[PDB]
Amino acid sequence: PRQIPFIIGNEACERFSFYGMRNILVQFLITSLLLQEVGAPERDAEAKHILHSFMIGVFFFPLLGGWLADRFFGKYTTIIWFSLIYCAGHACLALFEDSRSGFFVGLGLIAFGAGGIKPLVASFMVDQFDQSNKHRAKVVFDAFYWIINFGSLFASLLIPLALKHLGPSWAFGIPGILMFIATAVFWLGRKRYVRVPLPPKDPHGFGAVVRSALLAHAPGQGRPGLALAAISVLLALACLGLTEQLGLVICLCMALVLLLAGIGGGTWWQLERARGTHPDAAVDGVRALLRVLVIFALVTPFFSLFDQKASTWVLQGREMRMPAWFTASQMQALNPLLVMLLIPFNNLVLYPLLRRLGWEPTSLRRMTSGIAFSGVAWIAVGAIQVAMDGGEPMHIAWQILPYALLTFGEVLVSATGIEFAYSQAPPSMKGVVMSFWYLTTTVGNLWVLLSNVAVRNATVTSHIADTGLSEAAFLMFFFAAFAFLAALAFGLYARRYRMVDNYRPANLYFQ
Ligand SMILES: CCCCCCC/C=C/CCCCCC(=O)OC[C@@H](O)CO
Ligand SMILES: CCCCCCC/C=C/CCCCCC(=O)OC[C@@H](O)CO
Ligand SMILES: CCCCCCC/C=C/CCCCCC(=O)OC[C@@H](O)CO
Ligand SMILES: CCCCCCC/C=C/CCCCCC(=O)OC[C@@H](O)CO
Ligand SMILES: CCCCCCC/C=C/CCCCCC(=O)OC[C@@H](O)CO
Ligand SMILES: CCCCCCC/C=C/CCCCCC(=O)OC[C@@H](O)CO
Ligand SMILES: CCCCCCC/C=C\CCCCCC(=O)OC[C@@H](O)CO
Ligand SMILES: CCCCCCC/C=C\CCCCCC(=O)OC[C@@H](O)CO
Ligand SMILES: CCCCCCC/C=C\CCCCCC(=O)OC[C@@H](O)CO
Ligand SMILES: CCCCCCC/C=C\CCCCCC(=O)OC[C@@H](O)CO
Ligand SMILES: CCCCCCC/C=C\CCCCCC(=O)OC[C@@H](O)CO
Ligand SMILES: CCCCCCC/C=C\CCCCCC(=O)OC[C@@H](O)CO
Ligand SMILES: CCCCCCC/C=C\CCCCCC(=O)OC[C@@H](O)CO
Ligand SMILES: CCCCCCC/C=C\CCCCCC(=O)OC[C@@H](O)CO
Ligand SMILES: CCCCCCC/C=C\CCCCCC(=O)OC[C@@H](O)CO
Repeated sequence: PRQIPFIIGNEACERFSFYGMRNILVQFLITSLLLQEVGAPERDAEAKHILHSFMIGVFFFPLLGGWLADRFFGKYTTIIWFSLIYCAGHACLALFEDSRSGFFVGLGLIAFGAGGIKPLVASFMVDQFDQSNKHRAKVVFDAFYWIINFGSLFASLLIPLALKHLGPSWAFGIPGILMFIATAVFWLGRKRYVRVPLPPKDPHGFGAVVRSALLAHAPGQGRPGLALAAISVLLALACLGLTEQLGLVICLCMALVLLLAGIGGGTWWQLERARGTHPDAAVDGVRALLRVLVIFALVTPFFSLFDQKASTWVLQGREMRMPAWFTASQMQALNPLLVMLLIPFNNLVLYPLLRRLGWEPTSLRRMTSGIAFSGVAWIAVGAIQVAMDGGEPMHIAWQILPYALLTFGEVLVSATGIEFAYSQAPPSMKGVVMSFWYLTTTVGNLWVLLSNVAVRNATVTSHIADTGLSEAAFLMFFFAAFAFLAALAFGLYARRYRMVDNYRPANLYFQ
């Protein structure tokens, strides 16, 4: 279709721009006048707080983007308006580089813009193909895989060099211009796009079945699931009262986790009461979605460990030996390079080997192994830190070891997770699966924010100061242990999981 190049152009510029600004954020922040803390470990925590709060927004706002597009404006209009807000955020990073208030408004606008378009770009692309040629979108999804990885790789190698040698106006200015170009290119194909109707309200969709499950009465029982859901709404509201000691972003996230557990768990309790009102394939479909929500919840520590390569690992990298021309942030280029090497290594070498050897590399085995390997990566990061803390000069090339381990974990759990959930949930409920997957990253980033608060406590600080390890080394070993515990909890849940496939072919678009 003649409109597809405008979509490819917009996707390439926006992805390069996103990774470009995100992957220099902590290195820019740590030497800036934008941090209010004065002590070195307090400033590390503050820079992590900003990055991980930004990641929270990026992966939470798809909820708003999808809702506005599906219920009111369609995908084209929603993409355009979120992309312009996105541009305004990039312009704020320019207009307010030396202003804490303006630069944070800029990050807020970028998070909102990037988050809002995220569940829309891929869906709008598929809409461009006629209903009998939907399978041909696979070729474009394959191009998105290469575009995301090459864009992330180049952004990680180039933008930190612009920061180091040219300064912040150039380093944030380049992604800003690319986002303007991404928005302009999307707009240039406007007269050629297919603009499909708003999705019809499904009387047997996820929301309707949850509504019927919670509200339906049963003789001589009552409604304890609705009660649990009501109590979770009250506990979520109580969180807004902890803004003083935890900050608004943590409070809003803890409230989100409470609402997911209470309403989800409450729906699980009374889901059988929907069986009459709904066609069974709808009720079973919601049961399958709730089992997926548990699998996704258990994967959140992987994202706690994964998203810290742009914060905690950069901060470590800065203290390591390197040539004058190199900068710590450039190490982030190893992740997309390793994804591009390891996706075909696992697909063409490792999985076929394992299959021939008798150990079937099932989707749940890959996921358990994936969380465990992210834990192993953090044992390596911590061991590197312990060598650094003991006065040993460590070359930054030592970070290749945890990058390899972590990216191996990513290919095993992150690339598998979404494909696994799609295979188990009804294909008509794919949007719900995706919303829960985005929230998996939001929740993993919350665990990082919570760890920052926990270490700032004078009692925890004294326990750390007595442990012998630095705050960074303690936190690294803590995250490794957290991933190992998560791998164990995931594996025990996976053991009792019954695979019930939908038998509908689907996907290299996981990042
Ligand atoms: C349900 C969760 C929604 C969260 C929305 C988050 C919106 C994104 C914001 C990115 C900018 C982060 C600025 C935070 C910040 O610097 O806080 C001040 C902090 O340094 C004090 O410790
Ligand atoms: C390591 C952190 C794990 C907790 C993450 C919290 C995110 C929220 C998750 C929703 C709660 C689980 C849903 C409960 C539910 O429906 O269970 C059904 C389950 O028993 C099916 O086997
Ligand atoms: C510096 C290049 C980074 C990107 C690496 C991409 C690796 C993907 C290769 C495609 C699948 C293997 C096809 C068979 C083949 O010719 O393998 C040789 C070589 O590509 C193996 O890395
Ligand atoms: C199946 C994959 C297994 C991978 C095993 C490796 C996992 C990590 C182990 C910790 C070693 C981290 C490297 C740090 C190190 O060697 O520092 C000591 C020394 O070199 C300091 O001069
Ligand atoms: C996708 C490409 C990523 C490129 C960066 C990651 C590879 C590691 C680089 C370490 C910093 C540059 C040092 C170059 C150099 O002289 O290397 C020799 C060094 O390995 C000896 O220890
Ligand atoms: C040419 C093939 C390279 C394959 C690399 C990917 C597999 C992972 C390897 C682990 C590398 C460990 C780090 C080695 C390192 O930095 O040594 C320390 C040395 O640079 C000190 O000068
Ligand atoms: C590089 C040279 C080309 C310059 C292109 C200039 C236009 C740039 C960006 C798009 C502006 C969008 C303005 C808002 C708009 O059209 O909204 C329509 C919306 O309300 C309904 O779909
Ligand atoms: C000291 C500077 C603080 C900077 C704070 C940054 C805030 C920036 C952007 C957020 C824009 C408001 C979006 C809120 C909104 O309408 O969300 C509705 C949504 O929660 C419904 O799901
Ligand atoms: C593993 C290969 C990945 C692709 C590499 C793409 C290269 C793009 C950007 C980074 C270039 C950095 C080169 C800087 C450099 O070597 O400077 C040395 C300096 O002393 C001048 O001689
Ligand atoms: C897509 C962006 C294109 C425009 C920007 C291209 C420039 C990229 C990176 C900066 C290169 C370093 C410039 C030379 C320089 O000052 O070297 C540092 C040092 O040798 C002197 O202080
Ligand atoms: C589209 C990709 C290629 C990008 C090429 C470079 C043009 C992009 C952005 C322009 C940024 C200009 C920043 C001007 C500025 O404030 O300079 C002040 C000072 O830093 C001068 O060195
Ligand atoms: C619907 C989303 C709206 C956007 C929300 C954006 C929130 C942005 C910034 C909040 C900054 C909180 C500052 C307070 C804080 O965290 O203080 C540190 C605390 O540990 C007390 O020492
Ligand atoms: C279409 C995109 C714009 C085309 C421009 C691509 C620019 C590619 C690479 C940037 C040059 C990196 C070289 C950095 C370098 O060696 O700096 C000097 C050195 O002494 C300090 O790093
Ligand atoms: C510091 C906490 C350590 C906790 C132990 C971590 C062990 C590492 C990875 C988890 C492996 C999977 C757990 C066992 C499991 O579920 O096995 C089921 C399997 O036998 C079915 O074939
Ligand atoms: C600390 C070293 C970590 C190394 C990687 C972790 C160990 C490797 C594989 C464990 C996979 C357990 C998966 C459990 C699972 O899905 O069981 C379901 C199965 O029993 C259904 O028949």
